[PDB]
Amino acid sequence: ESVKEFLAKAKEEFLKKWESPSQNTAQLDHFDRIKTLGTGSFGRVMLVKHKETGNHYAMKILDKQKVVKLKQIEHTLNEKRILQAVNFPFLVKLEFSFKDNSNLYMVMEYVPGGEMFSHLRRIGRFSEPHARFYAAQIVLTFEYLHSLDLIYRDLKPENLLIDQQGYIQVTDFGFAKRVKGRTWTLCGTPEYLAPEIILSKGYNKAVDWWALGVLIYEMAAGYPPFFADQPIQIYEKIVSGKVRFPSHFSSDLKDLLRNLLQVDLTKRFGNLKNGVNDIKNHKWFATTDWIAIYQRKVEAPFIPKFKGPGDTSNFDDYEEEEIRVSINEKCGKEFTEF
Ligand SMILES: N=C(N)c1ccc(O)cc1
Repeated sequence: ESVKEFLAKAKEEFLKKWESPSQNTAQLDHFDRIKTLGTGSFGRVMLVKHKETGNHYAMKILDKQKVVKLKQIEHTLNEKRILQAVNFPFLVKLEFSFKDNSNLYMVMEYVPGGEMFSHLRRIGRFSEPHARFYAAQIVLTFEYLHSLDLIYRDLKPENLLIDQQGYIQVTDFGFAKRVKGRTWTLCGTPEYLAPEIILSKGYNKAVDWWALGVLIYEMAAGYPPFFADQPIQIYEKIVSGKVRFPSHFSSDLKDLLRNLLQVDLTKRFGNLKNGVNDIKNHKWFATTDWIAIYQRKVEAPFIPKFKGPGDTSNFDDYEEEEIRVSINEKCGKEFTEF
């Protein structure tokens, strides 16, 4: 009943914001640009500083014309509408959003510890306790998102930032969607795609549980379970129903992963009648205090090294390009609801 009532309140609060989204809550010249933190085919993320408060933020800037060209309109509207409505300890907070003649802007909390990906690659692999600490946070986050009828669809180490307490903050809702039943879009990252996405089926939240299996494997091994030089070769491995485990994996870890990396979605943990409880009650999680994780009372495996809220040492270096705003409005109609 405790979990039922928690998730019922969570859904009520989400739906109120979902139905009446916030809009136009800052503007670009309220911020100073500090550094580019990441780049993609239609946008970038920039460390900015608010000129009046001095607070640092990560500002995601999407070029409207590129969003249209790369057929990402609905996805960008999903991302903003979802992010402004969610509230969970392991989800990055959206603080402002706005648009101008050229771009869409989402201003989010800045997490100076950087991406899990960097730390994983620096250390090689995480011990099982360390992987389990992060995995537990993802399990709770997916329990929350799925109870709101949301599918995340982009779980991977680059989208999980490590905060000042060593806890995860999930970023990048670009593929997240509110789904009743099935959805069909081909999206994600090749190594993390569930078989039913590769096979062009209508799929559901089970794809997030598959991706959790991939993430746990990668955290504990140092490399993902399905790897190859070309995506088609990765996809052949994903659909095959075969996975090999390093000998150092515990038996409990192997068993959990066989049930998350189950090619038959109707047999996959997280998608059975007992839902998330098949995962939470698995022996690999026997040492996990779920409430203590949620309350952020567990001491983390490591605290990232950084000097202060504006330090960018844990992020890498990108060419610094202009944020140009056209004199003329672009794509106004397509982005009316943003
Ligand atoms: N670097 C960050 N703190 C960050 C990155 C991406 C994002 O979508 C949100 C926040």
